Amino acid sequence: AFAPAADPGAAWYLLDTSRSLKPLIYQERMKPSFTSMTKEDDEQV
Amino acid sequence: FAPAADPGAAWYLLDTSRSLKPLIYQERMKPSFTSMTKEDDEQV
Amino acid sequence: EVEGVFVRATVERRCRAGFCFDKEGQGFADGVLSDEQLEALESDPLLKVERCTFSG
Repeated sequence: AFAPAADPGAAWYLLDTSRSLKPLIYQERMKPSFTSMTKEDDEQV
Repeated sequence: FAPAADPGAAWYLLDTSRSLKPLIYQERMKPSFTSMTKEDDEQV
Repeated sequence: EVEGVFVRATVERRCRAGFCFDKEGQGFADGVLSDEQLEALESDPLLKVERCTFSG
């Protein structure tokens, strides 16, 4: 003892590594399914 | 011990079964349903 | 935190005093303790399931 941070970049390990488990996928509900849009007012989530 | 002596030789047999519907598989593996909406991708 | 509650104002199977009922929304998903008894308490969400973590 705001909190800055000093990080190297030369080493091929970079701080705060990320893991992209799966590529971004856009899901939808155009299919004739789901309750909150049929039973309940349309939501077309 | 609930045994059942049976002749099983007459025109009918004891405890006859009644096959109405086969074992049609029911599945819930698509985002179509509210199980994956209300829950963490729970397929059934 | 709490992984999940799955309450929807309904427990899976809260069986007490020799009778099994369905109420009080005591659904958990974690192996903190009583996993063997957690199988009996859980594993029967007759009604819909709504998961709203309490962050406990």
